[PDB]
Amino acid sequence: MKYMITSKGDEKSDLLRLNMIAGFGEYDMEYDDVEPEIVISIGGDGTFLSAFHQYEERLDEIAFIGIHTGHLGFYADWRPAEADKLVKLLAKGEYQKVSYPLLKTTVKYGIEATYLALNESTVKSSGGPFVVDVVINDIHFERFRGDGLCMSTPSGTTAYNKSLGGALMHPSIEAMQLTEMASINNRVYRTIGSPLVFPKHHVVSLQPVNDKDFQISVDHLSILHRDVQEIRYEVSAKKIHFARFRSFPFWRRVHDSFIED
Amino acid sequence: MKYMITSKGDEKSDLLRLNMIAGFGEYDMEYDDVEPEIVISIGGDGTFLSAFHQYEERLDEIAFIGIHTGHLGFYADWRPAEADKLVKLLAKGEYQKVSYPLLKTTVKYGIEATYLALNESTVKSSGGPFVVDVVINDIHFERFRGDGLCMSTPSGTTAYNKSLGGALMHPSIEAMQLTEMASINNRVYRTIGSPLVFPKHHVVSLQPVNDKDFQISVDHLSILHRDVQEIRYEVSAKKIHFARFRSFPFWRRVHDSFIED
Amino acid sequence: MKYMITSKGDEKSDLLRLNMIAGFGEYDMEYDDVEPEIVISIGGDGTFLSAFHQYEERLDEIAFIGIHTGHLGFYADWRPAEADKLVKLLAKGEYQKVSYPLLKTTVKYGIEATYLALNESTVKSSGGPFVVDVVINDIHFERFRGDGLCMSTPSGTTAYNKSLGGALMHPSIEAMQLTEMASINNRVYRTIGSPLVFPKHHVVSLQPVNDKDFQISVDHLSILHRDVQEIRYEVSAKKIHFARFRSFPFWRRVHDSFIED
Amino acid sequence: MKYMITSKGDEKSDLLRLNMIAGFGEYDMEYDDVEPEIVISIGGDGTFLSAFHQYEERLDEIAFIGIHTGHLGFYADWRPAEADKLVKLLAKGEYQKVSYPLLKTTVKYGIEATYLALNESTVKSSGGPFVVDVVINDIHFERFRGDGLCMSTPSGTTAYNKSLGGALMHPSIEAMQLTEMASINNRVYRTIGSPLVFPKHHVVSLQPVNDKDFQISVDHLSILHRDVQEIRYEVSAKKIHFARFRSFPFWRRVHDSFIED
Ligand SMILES: Nc1ncnc2c1ncn2[C@@H]1O[C@H](COCC#Cc2nc3c(N)ncnc3n2[C@@H]2O[C@H](CNS34(O)(O)CN3C4)[C@@H](O)[C@H]2O)[C@@H](O)[C@H]1O
Ligand SMILES: Nc1ncnc2c1ncn2[C@@H]1O[C@H](COCC#Cc2nc3c(N)ncnc3n2[C@@H]2O[C@H](CNS34(O)(O)CN3C4)[C@@H](O)[C@H]2O)[C@@H](O)[C@H]1O
Ligand SMILES: Nc1ncnc2c1ncn2[C@@H]1O[C@H](COCC#Cc2nc3c(N)ncnc3n2[C@@H]2O[C@H](CNS34(O)(O)CN3C4)[C@@H](O)[C@H]2O)[C@@H](O)[C@H]1O
Ligand SMILES: Nc1ncnc2c1ncn2[C@@H]1O[C@H](COCC#Cc2nc3c(N)ncnc3n2[C@@H]2O[C@H](CNS34(O)(O)CN3C4)[C@@H](O)[C@H]2O)[C@@H](O)[C@H]1O
Repeated sequence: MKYMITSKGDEKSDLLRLNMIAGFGEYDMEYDDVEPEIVISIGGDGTFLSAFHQYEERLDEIAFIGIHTGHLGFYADWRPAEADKLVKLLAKGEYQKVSYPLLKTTVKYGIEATYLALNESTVKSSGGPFVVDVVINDIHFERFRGDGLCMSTPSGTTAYNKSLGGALMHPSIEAMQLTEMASINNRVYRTIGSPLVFPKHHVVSLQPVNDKDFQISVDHLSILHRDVQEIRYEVSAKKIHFARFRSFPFWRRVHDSFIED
Repeated sequence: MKYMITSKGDEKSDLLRLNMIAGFGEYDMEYDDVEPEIVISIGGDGTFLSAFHQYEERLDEIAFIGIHTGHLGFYADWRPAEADKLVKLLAKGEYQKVSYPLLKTTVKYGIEATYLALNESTVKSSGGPFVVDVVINDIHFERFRGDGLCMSTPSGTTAYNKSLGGALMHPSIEAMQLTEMASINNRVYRTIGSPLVFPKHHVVSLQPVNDKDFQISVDHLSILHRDVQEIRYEVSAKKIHFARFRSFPFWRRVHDSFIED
Repeated sequence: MKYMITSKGDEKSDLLRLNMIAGFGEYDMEYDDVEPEIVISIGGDGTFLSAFHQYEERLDEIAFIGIHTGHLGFYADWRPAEADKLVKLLAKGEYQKVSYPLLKTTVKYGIEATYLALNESTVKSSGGPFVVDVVINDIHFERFRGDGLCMSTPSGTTAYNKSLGGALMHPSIEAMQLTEMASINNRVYRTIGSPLVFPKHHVVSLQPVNDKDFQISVDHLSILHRDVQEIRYEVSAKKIHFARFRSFPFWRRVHDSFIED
Repeated sequence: MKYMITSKGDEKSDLLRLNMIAGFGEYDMEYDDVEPEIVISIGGDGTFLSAFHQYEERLDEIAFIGIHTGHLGFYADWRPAEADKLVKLLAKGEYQKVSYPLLKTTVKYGIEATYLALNESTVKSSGGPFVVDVVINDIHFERFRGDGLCMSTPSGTTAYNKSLGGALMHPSIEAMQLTEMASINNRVYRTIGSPLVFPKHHVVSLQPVNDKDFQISVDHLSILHRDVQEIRYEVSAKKIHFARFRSFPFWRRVHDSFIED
């Protein structure tokens, strides 16, 4: 079965990668980083995010696995010590796959670009004050004034979304969540304040009021977009697929990362 | 078609009720408060909540409609001025129904009681410190120390849940949301802090650590339960059905209640 | 020098107390629990709070010391292992005293009671909805609707106040801080949301709107007051005095209790 | 008496300025924008902030007055309609002055710059992750990871500080308040979370961990500083002085701006 392995690139991760490749050499496994069916990420969540984006055009054909040699490792299911066990289990395969929802971002300009996010997409201004009209299914909902906004996938809810006061949501829920960054609320300016959770097929559109340049982030990447007419958020029809070899429930994953381990 | 009408019981609501009954008298409509098919609530959200609980054994057979003569009226779809229009539309009927999810609470004792909630169920102690173990699908998630906990339905997310920092969630999502009330967090005591959103079939169990007496609220009602072994939360298989005669989207409803109207 | 020792009353705390008394027996120290000059509390912060309230009529004549045999021990400056060192240092004395500000609560009835708080005073309703008008120096500031309110001293800011989202304030600042418990905010009801910090000589008055019965807590104690006309908060002219034998800065105390130790 | 007038520069503000100058022409008043004793700002709070910074070297010799022709106008004490009344009152003078505290920011480099703030000073990274060690009076308090930090004066507490969850503090308190922007908190990273309120003479030092370039804002102005060794916050010994002609208490000012007016 075709596979590839990304590494965070420190000594520990590179050696683990070389050892797994050698172990894979003893099975019917072909290393192919053009059309892998299995993508193994060795590092932290940042390494995993880069792996996802390296293959976002073949998400339907790929199952991902994370090994944590980083610090927190939320998308990670394996410690390095279980690597040979994972080689052996991946060989002979017949594992189960689980799918998490993704967020689609569309950026339209004056005179379209689309992005897929595993954690979140955020919008801030390019220096000046950030002011957008928030339009939900063509209904004008609020005029947001503040630092910015964050639209999170379910598995992203434990990331930036959490730091912004968002809810943690189980990834079996096909939804996206919008959180505020430092909104202004006085006699003159009013936002909802609360995080908002949207189902599939709801469309959230941000429309500039004055300045039309924004800093748009998708996961680890942040780009200055100029002459923006609209930013559009919706739950993607695409999903990321994980190879799972044992039970590691999301809420236990949350417990292990935030409560104690 | 069998119907009944509850009133908040002030002069304005009673007269509106008498006028609608008289208007219904001109159609094939039978006033029946034992087995109504249509339940009209005239008042505020508290009146609507009481109407729901008055008929929680026949939720499958009933479509609800709220008229607001109260203050905020979140479950309300009609102003009093549209009552005769509603009489006429309900007559000839063939409206569409929409369903919102409900929360099931199970309270087990030493030596079972179940409740259905349209807004939320909360737990506090009976005086002493509130300490429970939070168990999610049999996995020990956290030991909660604080004032109490709140488990909200989707349509309840705009109520107590919102004041506790919870997310607002569209009611097409079959989920429940757990929020903390004033948790303690120091070197010794740790909670997740964040609201948690659970899908159908997930079970959240609260288990006492020391004191076993709790004040349990379901919507407007609050009961002291003694000798509690477990409180169990799950998304109910039952749903509340609304009669809808025009589009009034949830997010517009949220806008009208919190942003401006 | 006259002294007394309170104990949490578990085996560890009682024995430590008996050993310190025996050690004090070797100096010019007289055990007197009617008019002590030194009050030693052996336990946790709850034990310390009870010690403070046991002698709140002689705060001017007393210096307090806390020894932690409890769990967190925020008012504690000594581990049990340093008890004999403390006996010896207290003997020969000439320590320095530090003073923390206190909160005065006045409860007036239809047809006056005053309380002193080291941590905080809170107000909730006696069952029904909690609604009070908040009056600051005779200026009507807001109508608060919600679960309740909390007025904290500086040293209390790390306690209930912290769980309610309040700021942590250094106790050299003569101030009190008001935090909200789960306020309602919609089109119809509005509160400031933010914690408020008041200086000396500012008076914050809570005035009932409908129900006049409230559950008023002062530190560990909670009393049902009936027929309340007004609850009045002000920074007390009285201060609690600590005996300090070494530097243990407040911000280090905060670090040790919340960050790591 | 020497005076000058700044304008927001829209038609309404320029004409009001020309009319006040003409009215001042009828008294013993000399227009002098080099060494004014009175500085009148006509606009919003942004105009007032620019006026303050235009004369921050002569704060001891100047009393400020704000007239609001902008939107919210928190530092404003006059509506345009009261301008001639203000001309007349300023003439004959003998008003009272009130002083608000200020924040001093010191930025030290490898191989010193100081700033004065009326609202706040904030720090963010120059692109990469923001990580600083927070040192309070030479005691290492926490390692902050997140979007940034905000240090607010008392009168600044109603501004950015409020949006970040900070407490509102009366400006008679000589203090500064530190709030977090989106801190990370998991098993590995821990911050205090809560706003911190510091008295005079306490020094809060931010020390870089990896990246040494930061975006530092003081009130309306934001500068990229490179090769930073330390950012130092302390309550300034300098104060801003306001000319007050009538009672407009801070808490009423807060009420008028956030509750209703
Ligand atoms: N202010 C902020 N607060 C909180 N998160 C923020 C903030 N700004 C940006 N992010 C996040 O960064 C991500 C990019 O980096 C890779 C990742 C991830 C990551 N995913 C998750 C996840 N699903 N659940 C739990 N933890 C996660 N992580 C953990 O997030 C930490 C982030 N490293 S970080 O340096 O803290 C400021 N960070 C650059 C690590 O622990 C990592 O394990 C973006 O997708 C934002 O979600
Ligand atoms: N601290 C709290 N903060 C916020 N809500 C709280 C708190 N405590 C209890 N509740 C709530 O009360 C309900 C019982 O009363 C009837 C209802 C309702 C109600 N449903 C909703 C809803 N789905 N969406 C928006 N607003 C709603 N309302 C509005 O809630 C106000 C409540 N009246 S109230 O007096 O405020 C303290 N209240 C007794 C009214 O405006 C009403 O229209 C419980 O089911 C709790 O959800
Ligand atoms: N929801 C709440 N969240 C947070 N605190 C709450 C809440 N409700 C009430 N309180 C508090 O309880 C106090 C009475 O008890 C004694 C004390 C104290 C105490 N003082 C402090 C302090 N200055 N700084 C840091 N920690 C403190 N402590 C620590 O507070 C814990 C409290 N034990 S507790 O059981 O948690 C719900 N608690 C009864 C212990 O760790 C103790 O060391 C009241 O004066 C409220 O301030
Ligand atoms: N995310 C944020 N949330 C909240 N405030 C933020 C945020 N970012 C920056 N600031 C603030 O901006 C200031 C610079 O501008 C001038 C000012 C002021 C200003 N002072 C105050 C004050 N003492 N009390 C109450 N309101 C104030 N104002 C009101 O602040 C609004 C700000 N205009 S704004 O565009 O909102 C994002 N703003 C550029 C206006 O209403 C104004 O009247 C900085 O000193 C930050 O304090």
